[PDB]
Amino acid sequence: GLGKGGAKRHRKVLR
Amino acid sequence: GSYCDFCLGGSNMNKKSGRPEELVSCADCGRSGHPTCLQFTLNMTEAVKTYKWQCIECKSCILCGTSENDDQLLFCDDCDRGYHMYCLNPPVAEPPEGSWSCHLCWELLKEKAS
Ligand SMILES: [Zn+2]
Ligand SMILES: [Zn+2]
Ligand SMILES: [Zn+2]
Ligand SMILES: [Zn+2]
Repeated sequence: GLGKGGAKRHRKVLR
Repeated sequence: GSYCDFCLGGSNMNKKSGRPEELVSCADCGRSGHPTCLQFTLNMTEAVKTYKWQCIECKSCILCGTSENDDQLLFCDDCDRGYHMYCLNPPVAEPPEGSWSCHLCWELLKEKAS
């Protein structure tokens, strides 16, 4: 539920 | 050649682990990533190892193949196959913003189990 993100993963967030 | 987009080493040389591995090379542009670095799994790593995978920047809906409404695209982190939640067989609303296993892995799942 948090936006910490252990890495990045796909999903592509603007470039 | 290539390298993980996290350490920039290679599929036989980890930059942050000093040991060999096996990145994920995109079948569109050609950028790679360490599966362990992408938080990938065995099915994903294995899957993406043999097939396209395509980095997220070149992503697309295996269903559509246009990556248009990627805001709905579902990145099966078990092979990478992207499906707009409303493209799937048993569509979802949002939930698979990370996990998810697409139909390929799933049917393989149902088959795997016993
Ligand atoms: Zn790495
Ligand atoms: Zn790419
Ligand atoms: Zn689609
Ligand atoms: Zn899958």
